[PDB]
Amino acid sequence: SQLLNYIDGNFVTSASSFANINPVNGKLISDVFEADAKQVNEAVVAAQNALKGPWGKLSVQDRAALIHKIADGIQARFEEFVAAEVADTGRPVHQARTLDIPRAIANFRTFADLAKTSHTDLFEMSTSDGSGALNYTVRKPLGVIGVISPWNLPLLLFTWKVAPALACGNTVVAKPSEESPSSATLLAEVMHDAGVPPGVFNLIHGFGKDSAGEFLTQHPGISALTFTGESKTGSTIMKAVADGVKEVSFELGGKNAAVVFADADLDAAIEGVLRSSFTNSGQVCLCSERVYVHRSIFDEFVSGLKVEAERLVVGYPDQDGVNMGPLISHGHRDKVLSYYRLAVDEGATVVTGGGVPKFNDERDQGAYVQPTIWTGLSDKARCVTEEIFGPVCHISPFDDEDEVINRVNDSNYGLACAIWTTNLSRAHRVSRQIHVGLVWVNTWYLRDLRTPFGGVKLSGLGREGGRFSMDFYSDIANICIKI
Amino acid sequence: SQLLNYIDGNFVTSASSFANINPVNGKLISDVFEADAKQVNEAVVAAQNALKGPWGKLSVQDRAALIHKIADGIQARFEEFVAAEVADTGRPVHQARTLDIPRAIANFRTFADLAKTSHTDLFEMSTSDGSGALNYTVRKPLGVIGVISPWNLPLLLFTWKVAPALACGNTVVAKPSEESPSSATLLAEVMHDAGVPPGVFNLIHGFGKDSAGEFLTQHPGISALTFTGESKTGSTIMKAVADGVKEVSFELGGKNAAVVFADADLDAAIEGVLRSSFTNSGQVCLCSERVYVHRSIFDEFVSGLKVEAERLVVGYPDQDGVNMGPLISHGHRDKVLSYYRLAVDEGATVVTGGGVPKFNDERDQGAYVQPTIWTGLSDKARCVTEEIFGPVCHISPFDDEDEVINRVNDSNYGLACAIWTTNLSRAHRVSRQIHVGLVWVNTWYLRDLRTPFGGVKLSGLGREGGRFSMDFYSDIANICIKI
Amino acid sequence: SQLLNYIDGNFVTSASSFANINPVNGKLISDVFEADAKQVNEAVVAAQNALKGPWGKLSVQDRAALIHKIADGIQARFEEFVAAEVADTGRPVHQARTLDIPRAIANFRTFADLAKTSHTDLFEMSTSDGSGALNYTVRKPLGVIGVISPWNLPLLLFTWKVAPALACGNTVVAKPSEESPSSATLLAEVMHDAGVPPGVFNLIHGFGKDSAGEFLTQHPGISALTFTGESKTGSTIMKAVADGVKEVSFELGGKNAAVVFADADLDAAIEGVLRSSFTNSGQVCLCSERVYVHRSIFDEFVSGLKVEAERLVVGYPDQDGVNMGPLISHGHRDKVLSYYRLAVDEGATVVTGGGVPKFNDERDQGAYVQPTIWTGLSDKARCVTEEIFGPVCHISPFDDEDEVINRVNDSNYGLACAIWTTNLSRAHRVSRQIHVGLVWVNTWYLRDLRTPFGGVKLSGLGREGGRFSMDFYSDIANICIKI
Amino acid sequence: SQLLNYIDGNFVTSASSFANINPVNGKLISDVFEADAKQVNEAVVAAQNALKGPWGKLSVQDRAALIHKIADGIQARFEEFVAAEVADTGRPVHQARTLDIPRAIANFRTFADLAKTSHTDLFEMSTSDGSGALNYTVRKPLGVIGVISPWNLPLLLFTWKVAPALACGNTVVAKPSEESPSSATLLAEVMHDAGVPPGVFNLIHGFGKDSAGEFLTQHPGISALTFTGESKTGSTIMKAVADGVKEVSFELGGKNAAVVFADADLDAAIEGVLRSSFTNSGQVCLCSERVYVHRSIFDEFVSGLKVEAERLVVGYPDQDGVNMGPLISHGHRDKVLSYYRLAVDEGATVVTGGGVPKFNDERDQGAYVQPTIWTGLSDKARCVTEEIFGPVCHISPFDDEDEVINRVNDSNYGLACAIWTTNLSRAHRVSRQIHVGLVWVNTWYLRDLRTPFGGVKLSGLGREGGRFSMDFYSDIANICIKI
Ligand SMILES: NC(=O)c1ccc[n+]([C@@H]2O[C@H](COP(=O)([O-])OP(=O)(O)OC[C@H]3O[C@@H](n4cnc5c(N)ncnc54)[C@H](O)[C@@H]3O)[C@@H](O)[C@H]2O)c1
Ligand SMILES: NC(=O)c1ccc[n+]([C@@H]2O[C@H](COP(=O)([O-])OP(=O)(O)OC[C@H]3O[C@@H](n4cnc5c(N)ncnc54)[C@H](O)[C@@H]3O)[C@@H](O)[C@H]2O)c1
Repeated sequence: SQLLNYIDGNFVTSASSFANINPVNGKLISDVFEADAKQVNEAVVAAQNALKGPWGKLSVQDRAALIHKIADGIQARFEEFVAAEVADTGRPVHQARTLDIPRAIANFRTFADLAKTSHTDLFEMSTSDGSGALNYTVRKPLGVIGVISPWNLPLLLFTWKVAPALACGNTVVAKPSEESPSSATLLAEVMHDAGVPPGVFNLIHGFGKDSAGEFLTQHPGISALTFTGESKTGSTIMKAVADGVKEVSFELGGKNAAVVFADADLDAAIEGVLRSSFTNSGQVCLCSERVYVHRSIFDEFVSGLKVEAERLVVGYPDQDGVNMGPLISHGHRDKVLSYYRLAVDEGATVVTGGGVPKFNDERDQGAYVQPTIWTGLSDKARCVTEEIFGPVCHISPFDDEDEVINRVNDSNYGLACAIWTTNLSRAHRVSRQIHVGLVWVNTWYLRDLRTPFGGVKLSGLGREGGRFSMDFYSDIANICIKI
Repeated sequence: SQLLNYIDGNFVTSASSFANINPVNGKLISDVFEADAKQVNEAVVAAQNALKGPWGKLSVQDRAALIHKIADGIQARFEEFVAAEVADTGRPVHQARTLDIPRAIANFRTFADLAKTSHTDLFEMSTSDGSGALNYTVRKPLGVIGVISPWNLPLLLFTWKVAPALACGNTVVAKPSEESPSSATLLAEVMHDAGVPPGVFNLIHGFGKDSAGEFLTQHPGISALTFTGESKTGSTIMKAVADGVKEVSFELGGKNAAVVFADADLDAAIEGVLRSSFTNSGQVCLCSERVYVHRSIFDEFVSGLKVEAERLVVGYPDQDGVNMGPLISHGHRDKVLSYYRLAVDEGATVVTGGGVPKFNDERDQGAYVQPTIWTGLSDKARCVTEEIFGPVCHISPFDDEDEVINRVNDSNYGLACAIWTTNLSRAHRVSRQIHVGLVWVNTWYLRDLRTPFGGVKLSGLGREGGRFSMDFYSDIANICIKI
Repeated sequence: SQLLNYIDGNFVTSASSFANINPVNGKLISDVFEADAKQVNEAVVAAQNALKGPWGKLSVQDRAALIHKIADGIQARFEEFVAAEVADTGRPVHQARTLDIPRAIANFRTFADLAKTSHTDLFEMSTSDGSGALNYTVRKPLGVIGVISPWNLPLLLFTWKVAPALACGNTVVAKPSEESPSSATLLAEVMHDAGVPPGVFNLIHGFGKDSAGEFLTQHPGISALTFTGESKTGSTIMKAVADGVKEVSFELGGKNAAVVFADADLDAAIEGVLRSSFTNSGQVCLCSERVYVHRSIFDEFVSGLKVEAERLVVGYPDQDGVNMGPLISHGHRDKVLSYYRLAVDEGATVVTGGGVPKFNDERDQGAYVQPTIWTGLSDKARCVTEEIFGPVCHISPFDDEDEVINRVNDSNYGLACAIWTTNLSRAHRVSRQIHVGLVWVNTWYLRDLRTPFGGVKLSGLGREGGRFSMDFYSDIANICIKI
Repeated sequence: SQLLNYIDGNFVTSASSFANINPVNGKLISDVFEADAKQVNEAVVAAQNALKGPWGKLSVQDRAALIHKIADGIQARFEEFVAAEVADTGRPVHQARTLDIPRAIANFRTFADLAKTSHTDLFEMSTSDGSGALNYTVRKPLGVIGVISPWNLPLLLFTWKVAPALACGNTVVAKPSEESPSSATLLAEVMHDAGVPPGVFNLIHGFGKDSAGEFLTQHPGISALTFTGESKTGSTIMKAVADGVKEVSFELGGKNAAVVFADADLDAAIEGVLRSSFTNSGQVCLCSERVYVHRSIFDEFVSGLKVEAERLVVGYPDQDGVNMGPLISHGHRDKVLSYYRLAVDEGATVVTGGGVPKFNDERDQGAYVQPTIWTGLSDKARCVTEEIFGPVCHISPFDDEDEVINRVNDSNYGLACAIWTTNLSRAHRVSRQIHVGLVWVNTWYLRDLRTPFGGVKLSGLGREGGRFSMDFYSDIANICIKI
């Protein structure tokens, strides 16, 4: 099986290729052609030209209809997209089917609808001569949007950027993660088959440094770079586009906390922290890797979580009651197991997990690890401060509300937090004091595409979602008429 | 020893001082204490800590009242601020009195008012269990705002950042231009006398590279850097904050066009382009340095503009009919004159100006140049494409509408444009096609503080004004309650 | 044919029926069962109950999809809807096909979209005790919406109300005009086939006074009455709902002017006023019945419009180049011809028309009149001040801009106005001074569903369109949480 | 003393006068001159004319500044305003001082501020010919606003209407309650001394039916009638303006509930219901006259409330620890005592109060009654369903959440409700189900002037507050430019 770039309406190979590997069993899924600098230039230029072609002449309404057509096309190939996400990543099929693929479809439909409903502003003003002036704003396409995305929820995060970009009338050059190229390549097929004009959507495959990703970031022809990934990568990209002063929007790492207050529904909080720590095998940017539980219920919480964690089924994506697939790759697993050893070196108690399961079948050639809970580290331990991106959490007791707020906030990251409490005042009083972009109370990972989304501190720069997307992916121009 | 830093509620000197020179006559006005890195650190830490003191406990209504007090305090010392602005810059007293200081005061009043009226959003959503969830947003202080400002409209541009920063509950570390330190120092005393708590507003003086500006830019304690100045400096700052992923907001250079169609009110357009070319001796970022005039009215337009330009009075800030003061510095004057010569070398006709006036008095020791009009350069001439930031414009003829639109947009800058036409269709049709942040029709430099304001391409990153400032200077946090 | 009511998911007949006559030839199209007070009661109660059923449990997203399905269901039977509107009203087929049915579909699709994208407000406040409070707002269904609609654009105006009502989660009892019952009845079939729950949409046929219209209006079970029709009728309805303080939204009569300035594109203005005067045989509330033309071009304009009006083809709905059908009914034609005579009596010069065309075939039994232009009446003439609602206009000269603005505003009505001028300032200066809900410049009847729509003075009460509909058809509720 | 009307910038008397009685001691405070129909016409015509005068030429910033000048004028005579409100209404001095006058001043400042920051909308649209069109909206003054207001919080409720009316550039004819004419008359002096142009604000004294209130409501010269008062009065006014189709905004009666759940903070709930029942001697429209308390805490609740109610000091407005003044007048006291008896006759147990206190001084000639608590009535009792508007409440046990929601909602009124609970889910789940305009959770009568305010069913029509006021008190006009 082979995955080509899609540039100016044509699927094309490249001089070099790389392997896409199935993390479940370590087997080759496909060969992926790595776009070189010459090909990235071709994509950007094609995207610049497409802005002046038929795409650029579409009414907002016709543009929106075509985008609903893109979504219809994904839906018409639903299970192919499910199979592509699962193969690349080891994601349980049930989660790809009910969450990932429908959300990627919803991304297109929501931003197409926002495109149709969105409007801008009128400001009247007085002038010296008494005749007045009017200032009105308009939204125009920003230009060519460079999209660079990660491997953890590949189609969802890719379309989260591509949908608003296109809804705002931009053209796109998009570089998915080398670990998860397939569903982006299928999306290119859907675009083609839907009649999306050539150059409007371009797909380039490859890596970051000295590859497609870096070349995209360096190209003078883009107007913006939108990015989801590691904070360090964000910094590198920000430096790269600096001379061009390109617009930038970054969703970066986190080390998210969950707080369980004494008045929590304890069984629910146990279930919720279980989901927030081990969903996608801890490979969601929104996962909790630090947990704070009031001292009065600490021991009961930890015992309860251990029992639930140990009932998790780790195995095949379509295995009967499977809860966790593997990590994305052998390389990522090396990093996570290296953090497993560090926790022990730092003096953790391993409440459960802390190694890899033994399957005695092909899964032993994949990249699985066990769900893991630690106890007994200090707030300054590396395993409590650094993002691990695996199925892990450290649990720590606390006594006082102001205390735990400060401890949650004591971080260079600030993406998300989940809080468990049945008390009205506490929910609102505490939530507003947490230094993050997103707080959930008594739940986790609930998303409404209308809301602003982003992080603070090292977890990002800017916000997207709803009108924040419509603003980021557009030129906002002011036109002032003297009457 | 005259102009001090203001750090954590105290005026402090520094280890070294630099001269502030009057561009009217080259005389020493004052010595300015240059903040060193240790003092910049002290300012950022004090601002960090002030977020945790009484300032951070004010209601939005009390904060807004205090900000109106700052405004009142400027008003109460109105003529001192005029004198300080005039001394530093050579600005005509009439202009500083009727435009600069009033507009500085309006920045504070407008952002104080917007702080009281602003609200956020409520999103209801359905959930699988049928009980729903509520998502709501809140604006919170972003943190410590680093402000780095330019010399051209010193107090106006300084307060354009400081007012929204404070209105959103932030604390501030602000570095005005080394060329124009006085009004900002007076503002520090106004803050002090109004009882702004210590650490909320801090003033550090100095240069850019290897001085207070660079140091502010590198400090991990700030949450954002908002900047107005040269594009190259914007790039440098973007790189400097990259490792911290700090929020950035840049208002950068331009090479703005004016366009005059055959159906313009010719006298009004001549008057308008005279203002847009030579106001503040061509030292406003929004000035026109490129002008395109329809061939049918070209000669008449140039002839009329020459007449009006030669009637401009260039002299003392309190001289009876003064229109233009000097340039900001000898150093800037040398650069503008280097362009004056480049224009001739590039083949220009000098319609008027092209040199420095001879005053036969102390003004000859200052930094004056003549209002200058060029004709005969090609679109690729350096003098037609690089920002000069002096009292100059090149005038070129055009024939077709799509032609002049292309020539206007054929630039790495895109700050503003002015269009002169009496035709309703043309006004709206052409304006929407100009790739800039701001288009004026039949006027220039009308500003309503509610409007989004910014540039595209090298002219900027992001937008400020109205809700765009309220959003930039705030954390926008989403709180999601499961019901 | 027979047209039944639709009450609680069942098509039902009534004790009595009335004739629906084809205005083309006077022939019987169908019998229509007239709802009595008892059936109106059944519809209202069923509507109240359906609010507590499955309809009320739908998510906004599922409600919007069901509303898109209604729209699909109309599309699926598009030509039946065309044939129904044409039969009832004599509308040229081309207009019904390109304008009326597609707009009725768009009403559902647009308000379904708005429902998905709409949100509400979050207000934070300080309190004495320093802990604060949160006020958030929600949009809830108002309840049962009573809809009473007119005969001139039957399906379009009927769905303009029913779409937002349903999109906001309300249930509906709707009473279309007795002259034009067919497309509304077809719409009930679409609702049924699409699986809209019983009681959500109820259709009651009948008249106004002493019939279904009045009975709806008196029923204490409705929460709102939204209405489009004559100002007099509006006044009657307002009195009727007064004891119950029902929410009301009225779009009422007009006596709309067109103004043609000396710098107009004259040929385009002639064509414009032709359309605004004689579209739908002058039976649109937005038509121009008063026209003011600058003295310098008055004679040429009148002569030009005469020529164009005499070129209009008045004939069968599917006749080759047909432009005008008949009036709605013999009774309406009696009223219009009564004004034709009054005009002559008031001293008008009949420039063209002023009677009935003679066909010498079955159309002579229909309700046709001639397009008519008058000249020579004073501003106080009844024919210049009272709404005729036929294909007529009076044309008068003017000299001065303030004079003509005053003459346009000298009316108890204030729905719309169209202005013709090529001049940028004049367009904006004059438009803002016209005391109406809607001004068009160099066009007429361009409608964007997101805009506010409504009239002033006798022409209405309230606004609909965009968020104004979302607000009118919802309870806006404030919830204040003390923290 | 004498209270004059204020018409076209002159204080004027009338042919007839009526007495203003102090309810504390039944002494005459002043004679009030009753506007006749001719004086009302004179006021309306002056307001119409003033729209075309200097008022109408003010920039929004100058208008706002003059409105702040009105507020300043009130502040400068603060204690005079306090004395006026106290004299008229018997309201405790501390309450008029810390709440009523300050809030009246804030009404002006807040709507002045909103006027400066408010803006409107721009909609771009595609057209057949590919050139497009622009629709923009503007806010214009609606015209002459008729204001009719109640006696319970005279200045607060008066200025709640007058402030947005004027902030939106309208002119005003205002008729305060005959029971409380003083603070409004003082306000006219402030308007006069602040230099508000003649005709902009006109004050007419008199009664309702066959007096100034009725004449206002019948005058064809107004553009809107905004009203706060009884529901039957609202219905009367709605009929009165119907023929002119005037815009209407009604804030009408309530029979508001408070609900105390088992998990409430009991002492806080007891204090909260004490305030919500007996504030202003129960003469606020927002007061709780019905209380539902969970069965498990009902007895403890009633006993607590009895104690706290009996601690209330009923007496002189300036008496040391005074909590309650008298009722507004002897007539109102007759109605309230009539209810007190009816409560007995209907089966009520009197837990406390139920008659009039005995002073043995001039207060016995006043209009005092005792704070009263009933128990043992059915949900259908008149005393439980009809608004009494005195310091009274009935308390009833409940068991189930859905039960008490249904009992709260089983009312022809729907103004406000307060809920007491410490549980997060319950607070939000129950609040959204209460069919009123305003729900408070764990507090009462907290008011943020940006929020929408209004009632459902008999409690009102329309919303006011924040942009809801900016919309109601303005013409929203759409201007569509074909390009
Ligand atoms: N709205 C706008 O877009 C706008 C408005 C006004 C001026 N400008 C631009 O500003 C420029 C003129 O002002 P200027 O000469 O003062 O610009 P500048 O870039 O040379 O300096 C501006 C500020 O940045 C500081 N600075 C310089 N180097 C720095 C560094 N390495 N690190 C941190 N800070 C540094 C300076 O000390 C000064 O305070 C023009 O390009 C003009 O177009 C833009
Ligand atoms: N936010 C609210 O909804 C709110 C607020 C405060 C008071 N209220 C209500 O106000 C009522 C008590 O106030 P009130 O006793 O002064 O009401 P009142 O209705 O009887 O009338 C108040 C005003 O209306 C005038 N008026 C009376 N009859 C009129 C008529 N026929 N035509 C024109 N004007 C007429 C009166 O002169 C007076 O100025 C209560 O029902 C209370 O619920 C409601």
